[PDB]
Amino acid sequence: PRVKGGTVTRARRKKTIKLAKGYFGSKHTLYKVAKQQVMKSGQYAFRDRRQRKRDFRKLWITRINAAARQHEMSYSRLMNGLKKAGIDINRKMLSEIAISDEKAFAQLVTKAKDAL
Amino acid sequence: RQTFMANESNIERKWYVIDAEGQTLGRLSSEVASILRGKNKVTYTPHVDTGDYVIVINASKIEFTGNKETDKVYYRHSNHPGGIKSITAGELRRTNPERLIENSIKGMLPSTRLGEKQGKKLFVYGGAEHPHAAQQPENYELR
Amino acid sequence: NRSAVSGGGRKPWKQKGTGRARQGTIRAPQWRGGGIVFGPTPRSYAYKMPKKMRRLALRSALSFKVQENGLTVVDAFNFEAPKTKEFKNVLSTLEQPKKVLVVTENEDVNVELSARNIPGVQVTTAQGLNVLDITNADSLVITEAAAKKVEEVLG
Amino acid sequence: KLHELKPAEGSRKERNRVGRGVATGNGKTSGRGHKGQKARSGGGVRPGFEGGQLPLFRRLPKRGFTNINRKEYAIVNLDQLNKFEDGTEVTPALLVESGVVKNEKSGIKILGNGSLDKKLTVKAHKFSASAAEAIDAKGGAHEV
RNA sequence: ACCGAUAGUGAACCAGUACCGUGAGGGAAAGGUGAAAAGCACCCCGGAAGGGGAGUGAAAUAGAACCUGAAACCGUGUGCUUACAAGUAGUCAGAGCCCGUUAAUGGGUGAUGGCGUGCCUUUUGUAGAAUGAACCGGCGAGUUACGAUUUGAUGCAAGGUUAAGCAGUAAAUGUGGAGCCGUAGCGAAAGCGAGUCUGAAUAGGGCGUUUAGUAUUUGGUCGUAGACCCGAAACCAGGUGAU
RNA sequence: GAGGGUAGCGGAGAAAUUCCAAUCGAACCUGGAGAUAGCUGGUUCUCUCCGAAAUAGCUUUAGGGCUAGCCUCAAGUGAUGA
RNA sequence: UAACUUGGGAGUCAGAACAUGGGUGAUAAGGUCCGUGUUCGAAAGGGAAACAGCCCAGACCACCAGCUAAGGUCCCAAAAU
RNA sequence: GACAAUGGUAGGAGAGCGUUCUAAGGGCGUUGAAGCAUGAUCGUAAGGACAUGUGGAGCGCUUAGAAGUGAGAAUGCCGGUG
Repeated sequence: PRVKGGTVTRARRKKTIKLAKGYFGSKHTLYKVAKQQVMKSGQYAFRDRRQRKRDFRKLWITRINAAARQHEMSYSRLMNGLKKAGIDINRKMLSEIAISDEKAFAQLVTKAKDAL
Repeated sequence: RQTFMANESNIERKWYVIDAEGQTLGRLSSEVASILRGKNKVTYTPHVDTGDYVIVINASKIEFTGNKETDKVYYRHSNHPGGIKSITAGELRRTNPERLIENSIKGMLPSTRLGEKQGKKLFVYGGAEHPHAAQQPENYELR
Repeated sequence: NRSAVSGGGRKPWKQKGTGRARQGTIRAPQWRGGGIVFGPTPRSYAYKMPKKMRRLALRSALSFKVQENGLTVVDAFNFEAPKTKEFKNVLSTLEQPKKVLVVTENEDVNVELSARNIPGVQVTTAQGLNVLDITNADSLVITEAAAKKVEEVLG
Repeated sequence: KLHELKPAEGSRKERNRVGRGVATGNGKTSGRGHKGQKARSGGGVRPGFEGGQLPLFRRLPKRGFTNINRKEYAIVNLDQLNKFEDGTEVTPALLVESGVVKNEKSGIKILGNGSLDKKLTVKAHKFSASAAEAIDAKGGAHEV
């Protein structure tokens, strides 16, 4: 029996064009150009997903350092003091309390200095 | 996902004034640049401008170190064949004390769209009097 | 194939001198209207199996038929004229399903002329029992003489 | 039933098709390699050898000849004769019928491998030295 | 358990026709209204083609360039955004503005920040300024026959098994025991035989004493046939040409 | 100018490898024929486990082969491996 | 925690840089030929501005969680003016 | 439950998706099949459903069998359009 093509090639190419909605120029129209951009998009997302965690950790440290400078002490000196007392509070919770309750963060700063 | 972000509707900007009497050119510029970028604020946002305005008085009477009076040269090109110009740091300080301070500070800021705007909040004056009295500038003590 | 299609002896153009793909014939597979490479070819699909294994393939089918209570024995068919209605009635009396296979000791002309227009009804002889027919049929009706002949001739 | 057919387990396997994409494992080169004589359509070298150094069957000499008048005998051992009951006659006309000799090439030869433990009479074309005494040890006789 | 208009004969249509060549010779593209022509009487714009009504028809965007009607490509209107900016055009984070779904920790757009030099082939090594593709659609490459070996399944078992032919529906089944493999090897051979050859001498040594195979079939590989596909410069034979 | 002759293993050449239908170190058409190509190019669906080599010998051999080394699957022996 | 034997199927025979012992060259070459290791080939991630072979380290998938290696803590740019 | 493993070119092994036809069984369809367009849906992948528009007559589902069975590259062939 002769197996002729039809309704299989077209249904598979239109899925790639749908995934490329919103691209510039021919990158959302032509299958060959749009197919290459989808592979690049998938590779970028895998890399950016793991890189996203480093960027947000560096943002918390920057905000913690700025808030600590107002108490005449540094970031590298503050974090050493907390671990002596065993505070065990990460950067994410340290940053949120340093902008919501500025009085609450002052209590932690005093405790770190007491432990030297 | 509970990280706070700052936008144009909840940002307060202030004005500060700094005097450049007897300060090293690069050491004064290093601390000033961190104020324009808002790095000293706790609500710092890398994609939003959160800095403060800076006024620098006494552009002249700024001190160098070593032999930088005649051994520090600034070059530039006019995009023409063979056209290159130069000037020393000592000559630039007394012919144009304002441009000397601006270039050193502006070279410490990122060269992006937001960085090109954060450098527009710096004001440099050769004398000791500034015309921005309608604002509320406060004296700033260097760290 | 390439040689069977009519025409395509010359070369369409010279090997080099112009900017075009090199071609030898107009009937090559990549062309439109050229020969087909590795298509279907006339052959046969039949094959054989050892004789001892064919006997087991029929006894197993008969045993599977008899386990499910699908084998009934009747007397001779003394039909005098070919009548489809009479065969329909005798099937209804025996309470047989829509698919049924009936065997005869020899070729019964009167039985074969009837029952050959009723859907789901087929007739075979005692000697010519098939493997497909036994599996396909829903019920089996056999005469005692044909049953004895099957028991004797078949192992 | 014709609508539930199950072949014997472990008796059917799907074939392998090459040149059908890279995820299969045999996509581009179809298991051939890169840029060789064996990577072209038309085969490689002869099963023996092609070119190169001298083949093995060329550096060795021929040995022997063959005999036109060669005779081959169908061999029947003593243990194979235990089927026949004791005190009976055995003939090449009977060994073939009984299923012991399928093809009588030039004759029947009795070889003494095993144990007889019988009292039968057998005639054949040739006998071995060992099979001669074993037949006559417990009684009986052999005729050529 | 053959094709269904790029397929099947080159030719489903008045095809060896158009057309190309002095000649021998080469050689296409083109199928479809509707059940029924019932193929738009009549009115309006022109010189006409065409269009808007009315009417026939279940349907006229089924109106004869007529069944459905994808993509490339070309035009109209709209929600968000853009004229200080250095871009493999995306991805992650993200205010502002406009909507409301197969109702789910929803959709469209995008002021700004971080990271980021296409795909395939061939190479020690390619963003490479090494090759290939203008774009979209269709077609386009490990197959079959006969033998060998190996693995799995199944029937019988010191036995296993048919070939041609005859009967039977071109039918899967009976008959057909010529034939083939195995049950015993060694030696160039005569020949001997669980033992044979070499040898003066089982003295030693080599190869045997496993002494369970055989018929069919799925899969892997090889051989003979063009043997995964496309591509020569050339050779031979028979003819056509001094417009 | 008109009517004619010489045909490819051949013709014609005041001789240049010049001409024989825009092509000639051997014309054009059809067949052997799907010639041969150790050479370039191409070879179409998706997942899971394991995972090299660019070395020695020989070669009318050097960008090609064969045997050995190194990889994978199945069945076996059982401390023989570092 | 692997080695050995018998069977089915392959690919490979153009290698490169770095450290070390040599020949050759000129105690020249990103030169060429040998011995001994690592990496690339067939390896993404971090550092060396960018930079296959150098240093650290071997990605089953998801998280806006913690401690470390090579290299670093004035601003670009996270961390000691 | 407890532990251990899961980067990969040439290449070896295994389990699977989808298309066309056939046998048997069982279904859908003018109260609307295939095909075509859209959608914010489902599975680890190739892929599978549902609703709405057009369309006007055929088509799926389960177990088996067979193969002209899967396209982005060959200065590929044919048609259309920049």
